[PDB]
Amino acid sequence: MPVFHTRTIESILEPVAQQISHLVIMHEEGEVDGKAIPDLTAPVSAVQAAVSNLVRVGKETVQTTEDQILKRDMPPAFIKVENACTKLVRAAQMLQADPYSVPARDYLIDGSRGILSGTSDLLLTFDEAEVRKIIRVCKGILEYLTVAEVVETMEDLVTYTKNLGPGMTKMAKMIDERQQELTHQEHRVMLVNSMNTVKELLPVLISAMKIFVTTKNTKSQGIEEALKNRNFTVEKMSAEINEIIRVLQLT
Amino acid sequence: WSVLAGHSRTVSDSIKKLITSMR
Repeated sequence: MPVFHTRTIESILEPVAQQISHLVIMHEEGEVDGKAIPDLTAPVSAVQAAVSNLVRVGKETVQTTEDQILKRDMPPAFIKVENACTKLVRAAQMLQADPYSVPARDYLIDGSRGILSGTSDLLLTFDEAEVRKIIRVCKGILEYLTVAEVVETMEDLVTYTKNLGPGMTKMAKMIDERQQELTHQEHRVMLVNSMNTVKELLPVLISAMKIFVTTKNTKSQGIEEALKNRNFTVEKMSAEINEIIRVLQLT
Repeated sequence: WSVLAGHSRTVSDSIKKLITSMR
């Protein structure tokens, strides 16, 4: 019932969600209670193999991966989904015996919905984690901005900018490629503005600093000022980055 | 990564093909 979270999942999961409704209308307006619902062992077993596979890979994933929230959260998907099949198999079985079986129809619904749900969660976790990596990056930058307040010479400036400039490009890459992913325009926007807003203080940050580094090395007057047009820049940059972080973490 | 999604997309058709197949 909510919009699907990114367009990769949407593509995957909507086609199913839809059809599961189609079934539901069907059930509850008179008449799968007409015929036959033919021997369905085969379609199911189809379904079972696929899920068995899915688990295969989830389990593979769990046992690799550094992310311990991943480790915790993915297992139950496996059940939700594993259990779901149980309900499908039974429905099959029930139908093989009695085509007019009414609880089979409920079972079928509820299996599918189960599988949707499992798979949904399963995908939501891997993605939550996929977002968490990005975050780690941003935090990395955030920390470095911190370190601008000690760059005190030409040597260190160059050194400093040698790393900042690229760290930025990596974050930039992924925010952008991340924003194209989302299904909410306001969030897509928010991100991009907040990243463009940063793309562009980068050189301000530079010059801000250059100046501090110039005036410190000239032993003269309004260090005082550079010092603040500089720190502010880090305050905007930072403030914005936490905003990006914020947005990434939304429904 | 996309392999995970790879399999989840299958399960979907598994299902759809199934819910199909009742009619």
